[PDB]
Amino acid sequence: GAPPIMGSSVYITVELAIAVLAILGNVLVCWAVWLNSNLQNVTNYFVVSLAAADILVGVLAIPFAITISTGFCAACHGCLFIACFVLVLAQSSIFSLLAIAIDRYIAIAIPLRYNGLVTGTRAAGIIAICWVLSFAIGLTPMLGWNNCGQPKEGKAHSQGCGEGQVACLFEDVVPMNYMVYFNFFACVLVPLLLMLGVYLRIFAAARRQLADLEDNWETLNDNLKVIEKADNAAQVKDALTKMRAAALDAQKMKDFRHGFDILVGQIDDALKLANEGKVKEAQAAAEQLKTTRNAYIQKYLERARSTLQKEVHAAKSAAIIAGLFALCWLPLHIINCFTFFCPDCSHAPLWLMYLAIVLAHTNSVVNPFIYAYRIREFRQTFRKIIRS
Ligand SMILES: CC(C)CCC[C@@H](C)[C@H]1CC[C@H]2[C@H]3CC=C4C[C@@H](O)CC[C@]4(C)[C@@H]3CC[C@]12C
Ligand SMILES: CC(C)CCC[C@@H](C)[C@H]1CC[C@H]2[C@H]3CC=C4C[C@@H](O)CC[C@]4(C)[C@@H]3CC[C@]12C
Ligand SMILES: CC(C)CCC[C@@H](C)[C@H]1CC[C@H]2[C@H]3CC=C4C[C@@H](O)CC[C@]4(C)[C@@H]3CC[C@]12C
Ligand SMILES: CCCCCCCC/C=C\CCCCCCCC(=O)OC[C@H](O)CO
Ligand SMILES: Nc1nc(NCCc2ccc(O)cc2)nc2nc(-c3ccco3)nn12
Ligand SMILES: CCCCCCCC/C=C\CCCCCCCC(=O)O
Repeated sequence: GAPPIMGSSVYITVELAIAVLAILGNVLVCWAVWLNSNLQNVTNYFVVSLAAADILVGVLAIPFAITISTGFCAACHGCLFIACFVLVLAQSSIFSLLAIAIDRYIAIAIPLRYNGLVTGTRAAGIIAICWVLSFAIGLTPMLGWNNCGQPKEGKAHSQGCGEGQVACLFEDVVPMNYMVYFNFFACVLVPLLLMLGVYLRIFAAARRQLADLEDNWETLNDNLKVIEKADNAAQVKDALTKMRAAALDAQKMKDFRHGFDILVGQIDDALKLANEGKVKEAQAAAEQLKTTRNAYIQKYLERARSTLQKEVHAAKSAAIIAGLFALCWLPLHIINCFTFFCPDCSHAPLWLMYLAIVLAHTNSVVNPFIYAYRIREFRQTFRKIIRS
């Protein structure tokens, strides 16, 4: 058996390295948003929220994990706080990730009402409640759901703890049914599945909105090819009725209104020419639609096409952040599941326990890199602060 202090030394060095990167990179996220006003949205108030959580992982959670791994003698309720504080920070990140997903869904499904419905004053309100809730979930073991009442007193005496003290070790004070049923299943896993669903609806609503754009546009010009080589007033009449409905449907800030104001006007009067039975001037009236089409309506579907793609790009960046949360945190939850559901199994070896803790702590480093690679406003603000 190698002295504990050398394996301890690798663990502690890596933990400290992670803390440094967690705080540095996430202090940059908070500085970017404070300085650049283009980055001050409700969306970014939640990203500043989870950057705060990531900062306090480095400043508090990682120092707590280093000390909890020594088994130091302590009063059991003080042990519980050292052991559970990181669950607060994890819960807070789950709420922040959930909020940005709902925000991005509101943005895409009802852009009309978005600015009305979502506002930075209520956002700050939601954020406070989410932190209060996060303390409640994460420190529930302190309200009595703990093993403090049945200490492992042989281990306390070996360490020579004083009276009332335990050897402070995570799996000794925190019950595993808390961790698996309450923490993992109810508070982590259910919210993640909800996120999954929100992101599915977002990409679905963006895909069918693009389809509706391209449908209205191919509806516009096939009708025109129909008027083109028609027979009589009655089918030009139909080919322009299908156009105008498609115009008003596609309509749902001043040069855009003109382009449709002309288009429907041009359709409208070709309609009355058709009704009065004049066929080929009703034709002739319907092909400088072709002109308004090239000068106006196709810049509309193009920049409309351009904006939905940005929103999908923004929603995929957010999805990556949530996926990496799940990746980095599930292994540890899965191990707890084995510990709890299979008492016939050998406990996961100590080196794997600490690999899993280290990997969950690593999640606090990755988000700043995801912003810098994926959102240009963040990337250029990072560059501007660094050079200066
Ligand atoms: C705002 C920030 C800077 C303050 C951080 C406060 C932390 C460091 C404080 C708050 C509560 C503290 C202790 C709570 C009670 C106990 C039990 C005792 O037997 C050992 C010390 C121990 C385990 C704690 C040590 C650290 C402690 C956790
Ligand atoms: C990418 C993420 C989500 C998947 C992670 C899968 C990891 C966490 C899985 C893969 C294999 C798993 C277990 C395989 C079997 C053993 C031996 C058993 O006595 C304790 C649990 C233990 C030690 C494993 C626990 C964790 C485990 C390592
Ligand atoms: C990954 C996301 C989508 C869902 C999480 C699935 C988890 C809850 C699933 C995946 C693998 C599962 C089990 C794998 C095999 C074993 C050994 C058995 O003796 C007790 C159940 C136990 C320990 C697992 C229980 C939980 C289990 C870990
Ligand atoms: C805002 C920035 C401020 C930064 C804040 C720094 C965070 C504190 C660091 C580590 C806390 C862990 C300290 C707990 C260690 C206690 C050890 C102990 O209690 O020794 C007792 C002995 O074993 C017999 O009682
Ligand atoms: N099971 C567990 N253990 C620890 N530390 C104890 C690692 C260990 C496990 C057994 C042992 O004999 C000595 C040390 N931290 C832990 N953190 C979590 C956790 C936090 C959030 C989700 O799971 N689980 N967890
Ligand atoms: C930005 C400020 C961050 C503050 C970090 C403080 C650094 C503390 C580093 C590790 C603390 C480990 C304490 C060891 C536990 C006591 C040992 C024992 O009781 O046996």
